[PDB]
Amino acid sequence: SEAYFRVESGALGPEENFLSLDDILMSHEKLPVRTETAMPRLGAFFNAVPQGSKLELPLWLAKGLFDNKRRILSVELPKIYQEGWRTVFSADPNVVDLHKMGPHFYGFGSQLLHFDSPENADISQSLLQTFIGRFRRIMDSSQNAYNEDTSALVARLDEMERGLFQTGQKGLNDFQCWEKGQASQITASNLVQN
Amino acid sequence: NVLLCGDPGTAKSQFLKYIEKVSSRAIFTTGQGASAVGLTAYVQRHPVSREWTLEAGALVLADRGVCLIDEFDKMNDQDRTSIHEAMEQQSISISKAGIVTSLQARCTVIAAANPIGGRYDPSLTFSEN
Amino acid sequence: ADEGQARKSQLQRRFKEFLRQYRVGTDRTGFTFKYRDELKRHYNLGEYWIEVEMEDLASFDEDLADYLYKQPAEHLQLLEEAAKEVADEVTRPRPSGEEVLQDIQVMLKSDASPSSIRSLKSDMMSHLVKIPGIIIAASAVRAKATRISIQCRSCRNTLTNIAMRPGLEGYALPRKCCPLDPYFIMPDKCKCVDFQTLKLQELPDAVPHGEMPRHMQLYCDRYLCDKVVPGNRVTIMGIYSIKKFVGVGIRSSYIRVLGIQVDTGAVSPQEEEEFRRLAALPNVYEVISKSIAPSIFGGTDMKKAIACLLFGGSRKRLPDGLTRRGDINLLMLGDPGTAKSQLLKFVEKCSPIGVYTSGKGSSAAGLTASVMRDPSSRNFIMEGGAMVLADGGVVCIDEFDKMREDDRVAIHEAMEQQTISIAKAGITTTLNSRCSVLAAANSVFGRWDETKGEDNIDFMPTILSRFDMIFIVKDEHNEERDVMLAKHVITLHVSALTQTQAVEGEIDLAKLKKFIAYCRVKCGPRLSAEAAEKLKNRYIIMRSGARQHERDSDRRSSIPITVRQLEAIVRIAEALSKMKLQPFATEADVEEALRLFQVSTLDAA
Amino acid sequence: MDAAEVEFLAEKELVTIIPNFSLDKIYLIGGDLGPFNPGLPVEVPLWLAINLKQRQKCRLLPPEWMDVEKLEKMRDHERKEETFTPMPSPYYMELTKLLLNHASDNIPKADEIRTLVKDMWDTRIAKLRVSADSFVRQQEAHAKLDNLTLMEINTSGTFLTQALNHMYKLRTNLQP
Amino acid sequence: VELREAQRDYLDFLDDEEDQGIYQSKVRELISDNQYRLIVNVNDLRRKNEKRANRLLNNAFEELVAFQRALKDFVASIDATYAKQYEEFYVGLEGSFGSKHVSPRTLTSCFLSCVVCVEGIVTKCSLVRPKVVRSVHYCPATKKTIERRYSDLTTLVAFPSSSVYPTKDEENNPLETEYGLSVYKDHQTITIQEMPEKAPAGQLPRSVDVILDDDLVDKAKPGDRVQVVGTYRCLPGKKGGYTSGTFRTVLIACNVKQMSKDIAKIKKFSKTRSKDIFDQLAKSLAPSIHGHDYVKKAILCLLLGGVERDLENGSHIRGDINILLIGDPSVAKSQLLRYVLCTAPRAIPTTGRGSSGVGLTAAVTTDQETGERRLEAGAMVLADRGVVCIDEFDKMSDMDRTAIHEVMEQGRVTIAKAGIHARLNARCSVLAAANPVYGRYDQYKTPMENIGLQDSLLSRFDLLFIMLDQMDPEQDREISDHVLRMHRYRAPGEQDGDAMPLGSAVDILATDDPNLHGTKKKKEKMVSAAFMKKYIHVAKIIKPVLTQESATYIAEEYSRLRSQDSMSSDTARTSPVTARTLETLIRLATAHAKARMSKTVDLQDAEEAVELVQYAYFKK
Amino acid sequence: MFCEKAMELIRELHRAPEGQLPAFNEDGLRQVLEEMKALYEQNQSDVNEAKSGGRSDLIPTIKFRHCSLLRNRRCTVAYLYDRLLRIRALRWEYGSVLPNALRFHMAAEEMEWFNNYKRSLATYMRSLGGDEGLDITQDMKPPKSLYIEVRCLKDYGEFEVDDGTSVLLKKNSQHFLPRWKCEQLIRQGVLEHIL
Ligand SMILES: Nc1ncnc2c1ncn2[C@@H]1O[C@H](COP(=O)(O)OP(=O)(O)NP(=O)(O)O)[C@@H](O)[C@H]1O
Ligand SMILES: Nc1ncnc2c1ncn2[C@@H]1O[C@H](COP(=O)(O)OP(=O)(O)NP(=O)(O)O)[C@@H](O)[C@H]1O
Ligand SMILES: Nc1ncnc2c1ncn2[C@@H]1O[C@H](COP(=O)(O)OP(=O)(O)NP(=O)(O)O)[C@@H](O)[C@H]1O
Ligand SMILES: [Mg+2]
Ligand SMILES: [Mg+2]
Ligand SMILES: [Mg+2]
Ligand SMILES: [Zn+2]
Repeated sequence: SEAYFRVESGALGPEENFLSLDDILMSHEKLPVRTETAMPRLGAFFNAVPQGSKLELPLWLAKGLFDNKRRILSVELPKIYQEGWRTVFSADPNVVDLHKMGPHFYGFGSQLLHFDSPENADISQSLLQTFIGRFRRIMDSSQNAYNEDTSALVARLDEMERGLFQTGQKGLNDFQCWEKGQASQITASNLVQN
Repeated sequence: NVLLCGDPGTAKSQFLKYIEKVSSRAIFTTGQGASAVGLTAYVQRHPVSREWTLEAGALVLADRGVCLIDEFDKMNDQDRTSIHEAMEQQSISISKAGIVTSLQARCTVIAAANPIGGRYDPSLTFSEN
Repeated sequence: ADEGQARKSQLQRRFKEFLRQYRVGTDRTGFTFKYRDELKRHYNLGEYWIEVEMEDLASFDEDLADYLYKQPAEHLQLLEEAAKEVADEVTRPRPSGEEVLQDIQVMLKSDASPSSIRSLKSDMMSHLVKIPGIIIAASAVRAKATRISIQCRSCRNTLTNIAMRPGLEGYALPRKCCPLDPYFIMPDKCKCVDFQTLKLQELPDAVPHGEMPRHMQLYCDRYLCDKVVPGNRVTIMGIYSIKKFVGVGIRSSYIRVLGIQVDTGAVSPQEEEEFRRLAALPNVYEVISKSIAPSIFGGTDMKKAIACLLFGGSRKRLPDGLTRRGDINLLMLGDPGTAKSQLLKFVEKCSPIGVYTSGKGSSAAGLTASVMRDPSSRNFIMEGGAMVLADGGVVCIDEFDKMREDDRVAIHEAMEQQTISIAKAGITTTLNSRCSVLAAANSVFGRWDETKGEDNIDFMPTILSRFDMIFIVKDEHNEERDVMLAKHVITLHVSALTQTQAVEGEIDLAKLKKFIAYCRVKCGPRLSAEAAEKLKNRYIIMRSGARQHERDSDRRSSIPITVRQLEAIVRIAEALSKMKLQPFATEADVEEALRLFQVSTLDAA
Repeated sequence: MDAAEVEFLAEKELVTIIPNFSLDKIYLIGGDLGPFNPGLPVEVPLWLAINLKQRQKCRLLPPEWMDVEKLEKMRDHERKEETFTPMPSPYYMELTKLLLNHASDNIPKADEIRTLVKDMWDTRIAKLRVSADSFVRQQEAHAKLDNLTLMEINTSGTFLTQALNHMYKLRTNLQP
Repeated sequence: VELREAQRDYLDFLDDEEDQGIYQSKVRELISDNQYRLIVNVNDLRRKNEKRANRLLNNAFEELVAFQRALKDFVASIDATYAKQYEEFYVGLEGSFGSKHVSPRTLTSCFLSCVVCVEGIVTKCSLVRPKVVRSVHYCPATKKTIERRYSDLTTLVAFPSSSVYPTKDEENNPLETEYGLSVYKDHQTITIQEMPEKAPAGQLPRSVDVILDDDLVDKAKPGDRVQVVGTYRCLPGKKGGYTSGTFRTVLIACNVKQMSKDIAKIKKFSKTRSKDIFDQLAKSLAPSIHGHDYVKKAILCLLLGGVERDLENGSHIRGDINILLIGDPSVAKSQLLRYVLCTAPRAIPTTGRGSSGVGLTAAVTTDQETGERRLEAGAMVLADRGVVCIDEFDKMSDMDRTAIHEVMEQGRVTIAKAGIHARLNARCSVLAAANPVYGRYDQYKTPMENIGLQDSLLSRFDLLFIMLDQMDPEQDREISDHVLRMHRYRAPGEQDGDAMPLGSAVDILATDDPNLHGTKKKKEKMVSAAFMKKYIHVAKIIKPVLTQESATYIAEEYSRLRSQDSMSSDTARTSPVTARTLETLIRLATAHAKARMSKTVDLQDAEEAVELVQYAYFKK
Repeated sequence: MFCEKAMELIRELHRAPEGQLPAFNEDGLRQVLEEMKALYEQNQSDVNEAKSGGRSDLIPTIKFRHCSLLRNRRCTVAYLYDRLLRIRALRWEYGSVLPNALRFHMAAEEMEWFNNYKRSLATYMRSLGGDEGLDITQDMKPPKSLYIEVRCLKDYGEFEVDDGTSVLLKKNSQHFLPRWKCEQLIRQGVLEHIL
């Protein structure tokens, strides 16, 4: 029915959604870079920022400054997307804590491909295989954790996987309410709290 | 709880002995003969196991009887202050040698004492002597 | 015998049909197959256990419930096998890597009134028993074989998948294949489960007068391992039985546990909604303060301090690895007969983890930790004192002034650093003591004597600095307060018969306990920037006042004012915010923290 | 789509009732019904059947497939097969819930019928779980689910479709 | 019968000559180094054969004997004679093991027969003893030699052989043992304990027994934080004709890594780029603690240390620096100790009331592998070539400080207990913290009465600092600002309203995956903690030497300090200046030279060292 | 970094997934607009300096401030639009006249948008048929019964059932009425559907 629905996240696509709060928060996360030419007047922030300076700045700003000729700055991957952590994911995707390793792991990784790194293919394959490995546990936990504390199950999941978990939980709760007949009652909305 | 204060030769100890005889589960102790640890509870190496074990003191052995403390003024302070928890909260809480537990001490304490200098002087209040 | 196998198969089929057919609900609303769905969801989650209620089994088939009560050792095996096959037909087909079926542990519980340890006479042997108690010791998890394979040592023939009896009883190896003892047990080709022995002390309410508390050995199996820790209060459902490896025909007894019920952390969503509503309503602080020790007239600021202690601040690990304690330490010096001991006895009951100790009844080793020789192994082992037993909770040290100085010295590391560093008997470790110390004490001269001033306190400055808040709760005589207090006391004594009814504008003790646990695990606040600025300025003014008072007296004050007091105000404000589940402490939260600390600082003027 | 809406579609299925009232043919927009003669069977949509049973105006008759022998055969066939088997009705779970919750008195051996329908439901949801896992593991582009019912698809399909959208975008993010 | 397929898989994996040559190169390195276990990365095994990697981690014993036989075949193909020179070639596994990364607490019974990587702290070790694997015997009556292999439940094949040797009858003739032709392997048992901070709430740390064989026996001592990769197994404790189901469990280790022990060119460039890098390091020492600059410099000197001299006459001059902090409540003494415990390699915590003279030095304990009693090292012996932090030092018993006296004075401790009479090495720097008598420092009493310790003990400390809770308003302003800033801080990898989680295991690879200034602030370019750890680890080794100018200035200023004591106030002098103070001056100058990585103690080092001594001796 | 004040608007809305409407962050909106004004003034000064003086090194920082400005715009527009989504859900979940405790959270322009949306929605609903349109806001759940039993939660005024017939909605009184007449009051919480 006509319930409130957030603007959906478009982080996994070629470009993120403009009005998505999730995409905005995802792109806020910082990204290491190396500056290719000195920038005047910005020494107050990191008077000129000298050439060759290492910086960590937001992903939206890195994408804004980044032109494919690599004229202003060079963009480097975060550690969690480099080969060692990709190997960690290859070991067993179920045990890594993607909530602590950036809450928007898949969205940040997908937008990290925009900079045309030589290991873009490796990053993409790592993201795909991580999702494939974690899918079954997400599915079973979401669809079988009925009416209990879901904190331990949902703790290690990134925000995309948390959305999938809530979708599965919503389906489970809907079917259980149907089977026990509670779905037939007409009830006041959540706004009765006011 | 009762406290019998007064001068010598007034049958206070005799009253305590009578209460010992009439009442079941009664015990009697005196002054320096008592100790803090013996009054409340004591931790010992068990004789055959040699592991630490908690054991009942006076106020735990009289857990639903009367503990009689004669010549109460003449105890040591460390011995005398040990009965505070037993006298009001009616438990004896022990945290020793790995034992952390509280025993029941639902005991009525009846005590006898002399004032300062032995003889009670009516010129002073009870708290003053 | 075929007749015996027929009996076992029939009983297994009856248990199977119980698990297949049992329902709860009504036709007016709907039905859910309780144990079918529990089996399916637990197996899909990888839990491989269920919890069959004896009352439900009795309602479905009373004969099965009676058989399981009288002869649980025989029939629980059949019930577990029935649950295994029901899980198979309920869950299959299963994806790749889940083809092999797993064994199911059928725990069970009951609504019946429990028995007691001293009620366990000889006639209760091999029956189901339900007793309460307190766990005082807990073994490390060890592996017990459920099925073994034995290979002949000489000719290398093998006997495989020999079923081991459950519990602490063992199995006799055959003496025929070769030597008199032909066999060894193959360490690879055997299947083992976790097991854990516990010691269950009799409840202090249940000890008869003058007796020491008895204790009973427990055997926990598979998923019952680590379901309970020392200090917890439980109801244990199990099988009273002999161990089966002074006097001759004697056998030691123990309870094979098959159901654990914590009598009082996984909250239900309904309880979480209640806790969120409690955090959301505007007067939750006053509601909590009224809920703390409702039988105690007055002392509202001290109750508020106890609320801040119960909820506690937020632990913080800084970039250099140094950790700041979130726990709040609260001392209550003052006059006798002023409900200090009763407030401690309430906090012990109310805190999610709570340990009550008498200062005079304590020792340095018993408070922090003890090193003792293990009798069965000759090694020196560690034993948790009160501050380790209360880790993640509150220590209530009553009559705190009666401790010897060397024993009060022992808790200095645990009060501030929240660790107990030990170097004794060749074992060297750093235990955790993340706990709050709530202390009660009387004045040096019994009552607080205002003419003598700082001489009323014998505690050192070093230990006084470690207390976040220090109350000098003086008993001030006043006829109006005395009349109202006496009326309250007499009505309280009259109210010992009126069904223990609840009160408006108050949280039940159990609900308050669970709410404290929820807020503790969930919310860690911080200070807002302007609030921190306010606290900074007020700290400078306070320190200047303390310095000038000390200069005017030409004597150092007993109670100091230090950076610990600043951080104490910080964590008090964080506790106030954590009551409301707010990520930040506002200027009003810092104002209430300053007000409470000002009450505790007028008490140091 | 909600389970109540799947029940709403399931309520269109035709069932037979024995009225205890007299009423001539009524011309409904979805199709005329009746005449309703006392004591004689008449076929009506399930919503009207449940409404009349609630109002004590008829006795419901079970469908031909609500039979313990037939349901046991269907259950054993479902457990024996790997693919979803053809079900007796396209809304069998909802039919079972409505008819047994409202007319257990009329329908004999309703406990056995309910338990067998639950067995079939558990088996087929397990098959759907296996199908979803195989889909994601093998990175299939499409699946074939011929004999699934609408309630079975609705129970797990929102999660599965969202997960497959995420998987598709993850495996296609190297398009240039 | 089926393991030839697994052996073929492992031999195919090892023969890396076709594609990358990694593991043929590693086997070649093994041959050249004369070693007999190959270190294999299961990540590479995953990349080449995921199926075999999963089988290896879940079916460990059969897969490992297959892998070892494949390794023996491969090393025979590379070098046959070297393959004959060893009984069998082992394989130790490193890399990422997925869910098998466990602690001693989480290592439950479901992990049996699996490869598991256990992280923890070593509590004890048994003595190394040989273990027979194959004994060779000779028959003089027959001029013939025979052999017998031996196995027990610990071995991978796990059959229990008879313990005794063939003795008086083979061919009904007497045999005798050829010990030289027989082969024995080293055997050791250690106990790995859970990390104490990671236990849940009131639970004490749990532990698991570990068995080391052959070349692994040296690689762990008590106090080490290690990661042990091995196979988890139960040992049936049969009585003979009967057993209880209760079996003890052990971890047969195949690899051990020291996870806390452990490029220099960038350090040697940074010491040139930075100006007086000692000051920057000292300021960046404990960022959370404001002020106490000279104390931080002294702690950095303690961390770096002097150089221990051996004289031609055989006497030695102790190189460690000992620091005693005395001060009021709440002046960060305990926090400075905690920072040193976190930053330094092999820093042992200790507190005055919670320790004993026995536990500080050594205790007689029964080794349950045999029943014989041996010395188990105490705190200061564990701290050898390290630091020991003693909080509440004024609360120790005198009999307990008798132990500390020898350790500080001579760098040893003498023990005479059980069957052993020995001088144990206890060469450690002591960083002690104490409160003055009466809790708070009294300005109206002499320092020797505020300080309750005996003058004999105080002579053993290089530097003694008195630090006071002086309630100056400006100092209070800056301190409170820093404290509230620290309490306001939250980590970037944490949500805006999180309470920090209680400890749980979070290490999921045998080697660290993410492989110099702080970025937030402008003032003075604070150094990061990791770089400081690495720099101190490098700079401790430099070993600089005195110069004529620095020696002359140290001697002149020491003479000034001594002559200044003639008219200095006896009522307020912190400690009497003596030759011990001169030793302190030399050690501090050497430590400053180590900080600069200079290789020559210069006049700058002498100036800073004697400034520090002047402050410590004649300033509050 | 510049953007953090804009991120507080975003974090405010993201911290309430349930769809309830927080108070309008007027001060935060003023601050981010002031920041954009300052950024634009600096950018204009720098860009005209660079172009007039022929100085080329300014162009990276020009792009820096330009991207920062576009970021500020994206954040505030997303904030306003998500607030519009939350407001739009109120017409369907509760009804037309919002309670004053919630109406106090809305901006005046938000009430303007909401009134325009209500007028547009009512116009669309009227235009669906020849006379009286179709009230698609009703029939939110599938219908089960023609009549329902309802219980009055709020002490409330007279409620017309049909013309001269009406029912007094006094608290705890219980009526049996048509579902389509009672649906709006149940959704508003005046009535409780039972059974
Ligand atoms: N009123 C009395 N009637 C009978 N005997 C009495 C009375 N007063 C004292 N006595 C006797 O006095 C003797 C001493 O009694 P005792 O109980 O020891 O006195 P007390 O109060 O304890 N004096 P003291 O021990 O010095 O404090 C006993 O033989 C009593 O019987
Ligand atoms: N304000 C109060 N309201 C209710 N009961 C009170 C109050 N003050 C004292 N009491 C009662 O007085 C008795 C003694 O209380 P208690 O808890 O021992 O206070 P206390 O100050 O700790 N005593 P002490 O150990 O000598 O300092 C108990 O029965 C209390 O309930
Ligand atoms: N200069 C400071 N900067 C930051 N925090 C400080 C400072 N001085 C004290 N503190 C804080 O004060 C608290 C107590 O520190 P602590 O190290 O125990 O003091 P201490 O000198 O050891 N006093 P004590 O343990 O009573 O002898 C800690 O939380 C410190 O972080
Ligand atoms: Mg007498
Ligand atoms: Mg008390
Ligand atoms: Mg300290
Ligand atoms: Zn045999």
